[PDB]
Amino acid sequence: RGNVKDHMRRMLVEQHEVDRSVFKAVTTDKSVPLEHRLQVQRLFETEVPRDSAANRVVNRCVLTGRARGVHRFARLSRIMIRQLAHSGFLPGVSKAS
RNA sequence: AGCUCUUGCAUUGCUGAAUUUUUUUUUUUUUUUUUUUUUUAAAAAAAAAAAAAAUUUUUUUUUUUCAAGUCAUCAUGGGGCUUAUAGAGUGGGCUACAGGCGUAUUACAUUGGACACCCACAAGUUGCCAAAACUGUCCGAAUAUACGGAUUGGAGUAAAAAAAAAAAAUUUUUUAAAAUUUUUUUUUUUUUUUGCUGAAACUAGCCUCCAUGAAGAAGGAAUCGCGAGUAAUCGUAGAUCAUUAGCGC
RNA sequence: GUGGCAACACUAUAAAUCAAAGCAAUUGGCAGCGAUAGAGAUGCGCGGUGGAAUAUGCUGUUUAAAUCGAAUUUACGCGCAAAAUCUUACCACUUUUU
Repeated sequence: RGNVKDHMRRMLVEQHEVDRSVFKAVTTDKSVPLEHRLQVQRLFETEVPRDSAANRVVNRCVLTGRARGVHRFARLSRIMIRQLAHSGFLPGVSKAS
């Protein structure tokens, strides 16, 4: 399915690098500025791409277009993990016990 | 070229079910004797005897049938679509709520609740951490109990540690007593504390603390599951995950 | 036609159709036919459900959409090992390219 559209979202997290967003987040998590955090947070999460915060990423699979049931254990999805596992074309993951 | 459009009765793949049990009876090594093939030699073959035994924390693994399920896993046959069955953007909805059903959890207490304890011993030191309980103490009036913890409002708050100087022998009762030899000033100072995480938590997260405290006093007909470290009970840690699993796995 | 008191007892062919009707040993499905083995297979126990509330899934109702499949056993803590936007395919609106 649409694995690449998420890669575009990941690229927007990094083209408009998260550092710029998080540094503005630093000044809104500081209570030292008495106010203007409302002004800083008023824009700067709206001029900043709303599709670049780190929650819109949904961590899809890479083999296929799986969007549900993924694994970071070996960057694959369950049915493929089983297919590669029985094939053994994977780093030594055997049937258990 | 693209479909998340159809067709699982066109399909590959993968799985469901119970067919719940069978997966040890079989070889190999050695000995003795002997014979089959090749211009100084190995295997081979045959009669008998003895031993080695059969993978993993103990389940996986081997299994027959349902046009069983899935075209939204991808794939792909056929058909359909291409100003829309194609892509974006913003916000919903995928979680709504007479009824009814399935699966779980929590109780309806005293074999218990609470609170403390030592903060009891684990799976789990490989390139330290619990709970039930044991010991102590409070509670047993149909109280709906100090059981239970559903719904609903409301609010997001305390400190503890100790250092240096000046002074020093002060605070509190009755009509006779009491606490300090540290009282009152300045400078200090840590460690926690901040509601959390996210851009945004009303619906619709979660946390903490108040308050309101529901049913429920063990459940018919009916029925399911399981005979040893098993049921039940008790935590624990892993996944996906910004956080959300309390009950799911 | 013969016998009888008869029920009828004989003797006795065909017309007409069909392409098999049959037979014996089996090999399988039945048992409302027995002997031997095995399963909490029961009657033997424990704990559940169904009673209450919450969670959670499904139908049904409505809504603009409540996206779509799973459908008796083996569907209903199922695809979802997680939906606040995104995931998301559904709707309202505004655009885009063939």
